[PDB]
Amino acid sequence: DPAPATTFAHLDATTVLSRAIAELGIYPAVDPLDSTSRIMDPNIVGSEHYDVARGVQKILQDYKSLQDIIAILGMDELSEEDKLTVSRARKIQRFLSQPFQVAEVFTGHLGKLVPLKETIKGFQQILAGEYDHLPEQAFYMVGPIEEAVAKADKLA
Amino acid sequence: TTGRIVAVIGAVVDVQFDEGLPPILNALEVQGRETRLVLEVAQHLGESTVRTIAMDGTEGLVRGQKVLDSGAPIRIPVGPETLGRIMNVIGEPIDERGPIKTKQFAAIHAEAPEFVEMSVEQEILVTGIKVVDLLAPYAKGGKIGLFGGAGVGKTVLIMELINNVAKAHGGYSVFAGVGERTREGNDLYHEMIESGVINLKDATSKVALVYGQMNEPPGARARVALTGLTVAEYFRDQEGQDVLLFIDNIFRFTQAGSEVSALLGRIPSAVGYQPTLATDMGTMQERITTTKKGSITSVQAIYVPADDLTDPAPATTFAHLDATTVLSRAIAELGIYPAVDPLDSTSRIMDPNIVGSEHYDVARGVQKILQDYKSLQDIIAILGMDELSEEDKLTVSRARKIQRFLSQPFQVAEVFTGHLGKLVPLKETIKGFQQILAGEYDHLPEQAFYMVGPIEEAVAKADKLAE
Amino acid sequence: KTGTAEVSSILEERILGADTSVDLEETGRVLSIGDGIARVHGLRNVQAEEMVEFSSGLKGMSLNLEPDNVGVVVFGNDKLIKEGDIVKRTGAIVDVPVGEELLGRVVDALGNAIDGKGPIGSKARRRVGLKAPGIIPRISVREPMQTGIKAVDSLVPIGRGQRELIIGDRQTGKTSIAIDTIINQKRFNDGTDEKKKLYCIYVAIGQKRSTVAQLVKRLTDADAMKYTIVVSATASDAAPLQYLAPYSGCSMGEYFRDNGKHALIIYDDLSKQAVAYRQMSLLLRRPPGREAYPGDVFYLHSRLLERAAKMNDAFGGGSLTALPVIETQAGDVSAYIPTNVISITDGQIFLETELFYKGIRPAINVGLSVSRVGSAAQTRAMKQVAGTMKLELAQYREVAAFAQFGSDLDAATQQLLSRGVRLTELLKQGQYSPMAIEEQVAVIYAGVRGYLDKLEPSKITKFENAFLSHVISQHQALLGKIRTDGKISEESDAKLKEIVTNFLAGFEA
Amino acid sequence: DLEETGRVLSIGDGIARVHGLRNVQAEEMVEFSSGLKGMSLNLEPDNVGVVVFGNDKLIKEGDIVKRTGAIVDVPVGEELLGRVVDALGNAIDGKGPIGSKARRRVGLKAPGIIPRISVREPMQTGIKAVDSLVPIGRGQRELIIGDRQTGKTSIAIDTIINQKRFNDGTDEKKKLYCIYVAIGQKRSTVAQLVKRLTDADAMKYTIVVSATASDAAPLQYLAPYSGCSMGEYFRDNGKHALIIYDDLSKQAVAYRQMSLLLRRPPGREAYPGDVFYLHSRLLERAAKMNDAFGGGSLTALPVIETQAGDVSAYIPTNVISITDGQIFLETELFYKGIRPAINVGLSVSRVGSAAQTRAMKQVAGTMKLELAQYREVAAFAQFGSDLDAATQQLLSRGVRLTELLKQGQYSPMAIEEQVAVIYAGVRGYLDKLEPSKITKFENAFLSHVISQHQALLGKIRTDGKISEESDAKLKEIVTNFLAGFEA
Amino acid sequence: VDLEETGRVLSIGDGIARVHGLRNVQAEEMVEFSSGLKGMSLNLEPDNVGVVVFGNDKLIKEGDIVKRTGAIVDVPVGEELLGRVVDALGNAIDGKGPIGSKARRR
Amino acid sequence: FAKLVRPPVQIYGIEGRYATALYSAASKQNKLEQVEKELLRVGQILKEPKMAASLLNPYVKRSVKVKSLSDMTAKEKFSPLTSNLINLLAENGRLTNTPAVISAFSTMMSVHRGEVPCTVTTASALDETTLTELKTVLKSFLSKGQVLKLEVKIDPSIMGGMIVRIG
Repeated sequence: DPAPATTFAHLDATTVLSRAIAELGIYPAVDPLDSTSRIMDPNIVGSEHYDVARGVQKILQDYKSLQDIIAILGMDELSEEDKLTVSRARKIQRFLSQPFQVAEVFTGHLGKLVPLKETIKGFQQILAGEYDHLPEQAFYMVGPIEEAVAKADKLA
Repeated sequence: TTGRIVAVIGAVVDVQFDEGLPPILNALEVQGRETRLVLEVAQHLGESTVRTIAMDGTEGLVRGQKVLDSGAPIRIPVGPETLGRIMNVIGEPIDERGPIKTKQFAAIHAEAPEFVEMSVEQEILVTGIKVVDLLAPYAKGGKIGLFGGAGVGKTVLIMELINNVAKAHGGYSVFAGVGERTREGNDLYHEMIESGVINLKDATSKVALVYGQMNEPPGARARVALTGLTVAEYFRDQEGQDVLLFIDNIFRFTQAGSEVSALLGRIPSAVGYQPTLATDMGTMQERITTTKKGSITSVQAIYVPADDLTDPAPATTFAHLDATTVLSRAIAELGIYPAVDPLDSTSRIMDPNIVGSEHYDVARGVQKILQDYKSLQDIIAILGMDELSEEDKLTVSRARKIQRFLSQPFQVAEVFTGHLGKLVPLKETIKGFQQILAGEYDHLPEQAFYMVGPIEEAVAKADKLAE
Repeated sequence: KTGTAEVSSILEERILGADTSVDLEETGRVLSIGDGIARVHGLRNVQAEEMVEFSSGLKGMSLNLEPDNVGVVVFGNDKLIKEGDIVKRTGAIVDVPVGEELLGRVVDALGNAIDGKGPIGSKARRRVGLKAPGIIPRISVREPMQTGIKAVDSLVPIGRGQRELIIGDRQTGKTSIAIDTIINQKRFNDGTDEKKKLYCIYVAIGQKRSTVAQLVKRLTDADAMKYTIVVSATASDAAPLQYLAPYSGCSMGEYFRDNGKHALIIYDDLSKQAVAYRQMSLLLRRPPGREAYPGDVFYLHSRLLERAAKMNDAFGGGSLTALPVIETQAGDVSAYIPTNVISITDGQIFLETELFYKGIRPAINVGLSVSRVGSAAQTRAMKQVAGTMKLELAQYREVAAFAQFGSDLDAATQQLLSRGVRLTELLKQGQYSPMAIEEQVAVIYAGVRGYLDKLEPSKITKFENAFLSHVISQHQALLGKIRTDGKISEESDAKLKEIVTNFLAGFEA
Repeated sequence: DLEETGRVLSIGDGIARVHGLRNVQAEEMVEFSSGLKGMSLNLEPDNVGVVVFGNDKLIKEGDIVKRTGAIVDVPVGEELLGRVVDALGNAIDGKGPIGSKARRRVGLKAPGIIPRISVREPMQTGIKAVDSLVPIGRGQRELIIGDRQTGKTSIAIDTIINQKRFNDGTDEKKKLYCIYVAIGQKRSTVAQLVKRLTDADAMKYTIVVSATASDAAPLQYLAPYSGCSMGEYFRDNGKHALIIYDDLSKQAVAYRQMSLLLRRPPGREAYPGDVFYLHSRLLERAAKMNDAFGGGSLTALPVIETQAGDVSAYIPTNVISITDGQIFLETELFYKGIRPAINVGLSVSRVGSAAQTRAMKQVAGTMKLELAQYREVAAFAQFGSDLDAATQQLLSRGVRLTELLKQGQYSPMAIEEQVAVIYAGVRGYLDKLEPSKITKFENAFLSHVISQHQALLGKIRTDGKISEESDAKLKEIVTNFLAGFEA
Repeated sequence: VDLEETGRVLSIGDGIARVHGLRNVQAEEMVEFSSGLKGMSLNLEPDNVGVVVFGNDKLIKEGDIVKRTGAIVDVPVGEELLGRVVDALGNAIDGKGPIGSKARRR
Repeated sequence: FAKLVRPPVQIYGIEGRYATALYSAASKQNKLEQVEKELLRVGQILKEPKMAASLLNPYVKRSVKVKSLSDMTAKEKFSPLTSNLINLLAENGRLTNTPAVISAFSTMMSVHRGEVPCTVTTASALDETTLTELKTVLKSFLSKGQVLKLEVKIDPSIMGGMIVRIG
């Protein structure tokens, strides 16, 4: 569509959402499809930062391939190595979710903050997924992954 | 006054009337036009030049040519001498039996009657065709549109209705043949005499034929519809009659409107449309009603253009309907006759409230059953079964039985079918499905339901199909 | 001249001395008429967008002040018209009669309460051109709003001052959706607050007299009409009339709003308007555009619809709730105006036919149905049961992911489907429906606390009837209390529950 | 000579804005200095928008357009039989002239219902497939729909070829004036085609109206109308004329293009919708007339070409709604082999039985059905998934019967042969044979009965309606012969 | 007026100056507006010159005298653009002031 | 709107539409003749700077253009009241366009009882009678001249092609 098509030409950072993600309830509802700032790159950002992101983007894509079968099919048709990716991806999804205090009326969940080092770190662990002593969707809408870890336990 | 042909730009004859400017619609007579040439004023283009539409044979014409304004619209015979008669637009025996003398003449334009005179309420009227009533329960004096494509036994079906109904039906019926095939009228005609519903021992047959075949000037085809309406208005209001208004095919009326639109200097709207479609419709359909004099129960063949309904015309139409019969090319294609798109052969007047819930519910169960079934189809289509449960299979099968059961042979078109067709009095229908639903049929061969009306017969048919 | 009028009636005098001039400022002679598009020669000076009156006894609107003529939309017939006709200014733009004696009435949009009973004159008049409110004029909708349709009130729990799109294809009781709401408003109209007394405005745009006749009939049967304006520009009703009908309606609902009263306008439907208008444009050779529509139909609507708002106290606190309607064609919302509308309304209401055929009346895609708003117009009652429920339905659907072949990822979840289905039974609302909150939540409560899953889905409906009427009968004490609180009171939850369980026991067994 | 000359007011694009000619007849074909014709279609007050008939660059402004003062007629007559004409009814054959110095208006109309009498007619094409499943009457509009040598044409030739025999008969009623209107049909194609006819010399009762590929759009446009007049002549002379419009697809294209060029706009498929009016008007004149016209006919076998097999296509949908059935030819079968290649399923003549011949009817009643059953098992069966012995026969049988509706190019049958070869199968006598041996059988069987049982065959034709005697005779003849064919 | 090598801005607020005159304009000619600006008399209509405003405007107004530059546009070309950022006219934008492009070439 | 008479010429070349103004206006009151002749004056009175780019020139500014007719035609009594259309057409830019009107008009009371050859032989004799092509053939048959090439000379032309046209 010409209007956004063009718009893109002037951008410098973009938040590309995914209403599907939104629809998945997730707030934030984003979607890096070009949720970028061209100033993203391992030098510019931490290389770790960069690296963590690429690993993440990757997993999600693959996970994404399988994902409609699941959309029309539960927690089931898998080989587990691949389940690992599922879960992690699902976690990744979940950790990206951030509650919303500014929308507390709507959410019933209060917004949070994770400055960058924790964030990357957060994911580095998730990538390391230790949270296997832990379940996954008890990893929604936190700030610290920590609170998510906490939050799971009390449920149990 | 008098006009001069200033332009014949198509059959739009722009006539310049110099010192005359009779109101829009006024029928103008071309002087020298032996072809009884009504020009209908459409616009005062200015210059007392009018846009008119020529509605008769035109050629020979020279620019300047003299037109004598009849100063009013067409008068056409309205009232009873038309029954039997096949009239043209201008109200003229194309039954060709000497003139037509119904002494009440008409301008073929009329209004939407009052809301209070409108149907504020109507009733399910049985047809005795299972599918038909069931999904589309019909209201007396309303407008029912039959969407359906090309020659799909469309005609067959209507005929069959006509047969069942117009015959049954004591009242008058009006047939307004819009763009109707000369041939199709021929057959019908010959039949009509034959059927002796038209017998000319009664020019107060139960049927007036108005035919406005597709060979006609579009404008002419466009207006023949009104003609039929005007007469029928005669019959409703004047003759108090339960009119059946057989319209074949309202699409062509519209088609003519849209077709002309460009030329009118109007824009040919979306898909080329008439932008005046709506108003055309509004005026037309709203002219139809159940007054409390008579009822014009309106059977409207609606061609589904190019099979697009999304198509603005059909798109519009729905508003003006009360019952839609959408015939399914797929169902038809399954040879099933009834060839329906039952999932849009409907009546708003489906409701337990109205039609009793049994009907309704059963139907809803069915509507559902098909629906669910519908859902599966996309998977199964490449992917067969067993990735489905067998109750799903049951419904599928049932839906299928039902499918076949809607197939209900055609008594009329033994020429097409060889079958003799059935009328299903309602209970065999309600019951019928209740039973299949009840699984009472769910071990029979499905062809049992195929081309049957009453469900018993399906059983009978089952037995023999079970060898 | 040039293009326009080298008419040698025109030219013919210009010769002489440019003599021969009616007024041309406030009168004109119809330069040409055809197509209900009256280029009216003269009038020239004229205001912009003055409604004029034709020597056809019609009104028109001098919409287009063209430098030579005035493109005048004809509010009526035109065989009636001929050229040279005097079209006289009225000096005046549209106002429409406004008033309250339209409640109880079916009108033509001119404010002649025709119905074939003809009119009853709403003595006041009001410019239809009146604009949408400001921020200070506005205020928040915290206030809920009802339909007495469980689903609606629950899951897309409303408020008053709105702009919510009602969307779906015809007579699913498409209209029924509106009706049941209307019926429901009766109690509210008997309801003491005058925002409970909610003046219903059904703008019927292009809706045939017969359909309407039935509809009104339906209303008649409901005699909800008493608090209802039906602004009616039927299918026959001339395009500007139909076009006008919302704007007129629009001024009128704001009137109540600004007279503190809360009016609800149902625009059913702009779909027909656009067509008309566009057409209108087009006949004026003014554009089509996207989807053949010229684009300031958005401006039209954007301006039109903001006029439904929730006002502060300065406006008597009132509201004009707009529940605009578009009846789709195959859910074609890709459809320009729908696209627009998507950007306009603070949520939109989806119907699924699928469900409908399945029998699901209502058939709604709640999942899609949204009030972007949502919580701000809510009640705690509803909030207490509905949140989770939404969630549970989320799960039903989610588990509809595999509710396919298989439906047990475990019993619990199978159960969740059972529940979902149980709750579903509640979401169908037969024709004619007009609940109160307490009833709804009550019924919800049972299920959302899972008492129905033992019970089988068909009997939920049966139950639902029985239960509701049962509790209604006895525990008006309690219900009274819940109703009162506008919210579910815990004590009542238990007492209710106990009733419920037992009652349930009586229904089931 | 004042306004019997006019000056081309301006010209470009075959739209001759024409100065003068106002005294003009409406719908006058006019005459150019280039000798070219035009029609003053649109008489605007200013000029005459003249659809210029032909293709040009051969004109310039101020060129004299002289009235011809005539509304189009097209040369008409039986003297176009034995003629291939261009659309104007002029040679291209260059065999000197026609004899059709009578002319008859393209502007002539469809019968009144009273002037028309419904079809009950026979008329067979000699094509088993056709005559069986769409047995033909006369007057009828029937869509032939089929494509770019699917032998799309081949079939038509065979039909015509079949009519030869009637035209070699004295039965006018079974004679047919064949009119082959060629739209867009390239010259080579035509060259062959014509040539074929010559060879078949069925040409003698045959017009070929030929507007090949290059031809100007109006010409091609007109051509059907030309055709439209011409058969009606025969028809009023009680004769049964056949017009083949192959094809209006091209016409529409041309027309639209023409319209567009007229700036006159369109809608669907970029076509203006009175392309329907065009066809409707074109097609209504196809009729089986009442008795008043010698009961003539102009039987129309319109032809439509499916782009990508599509029919939902507005123009196809249209044509279908006009036609009294459609004959789907389905090419895949052709790749698959099958001559002819047909979607039989779609092939319907709603008219069908009204158009019949009792001889055939005796086997055909059963056959339509057995094939129906076969088809029913095309549908029920004939996947990679369906059988029982019952059906296995129908299939076997079916497959066999398929071969019988299979049918080589440049070759139709006499009806009695059709009934014959069919007969064997109807009573199930060659299911014994594989599908493969049927044709062989058929060939052999046919030359055998021709040789001996012309007695019978002649006879079966004679009673025009089989009888047990014939049956019985056939039965031995065939069975035994069959036994002879095989062993 | 001189509608030969000059034209008057026929209409403007199009950013395309429909300009009457400049008639002895070449095709594809660089012209110059009275508003400083260049335009190109891109379009030779009998009657006016569709002149693309070679830049942007809001300065321009009717009748403004549009003078032919009488030259078909060229841009500096050279060999000294190495290390150089230019505007599309082939003159800098680098802010390093000018390029070394001696030559201009169409 | 005004019931009027638009007699021969007619034809509405726009300037026929214009002509028709005076084809009812001059025509009525029959200041036809006054004007008919007026025009004759005007045309060539005009077409120099009092027409050309010292006028027609849009760069004159329209009001000023009036005020150089109304200084050009209320510059001339050759439009003592038919000036006004001038001063209108002026505004309406139809100034170069006047010949066609003038013609049409002038013709519209001359071609408002004339005739002209249009014939498949030579002339441009023209005529001012309605009945004709009888009279003229006695002026044809009388005088010998014209471009000869002027009208049909049915020789190079027809005839000239003809053997070729057979082959």
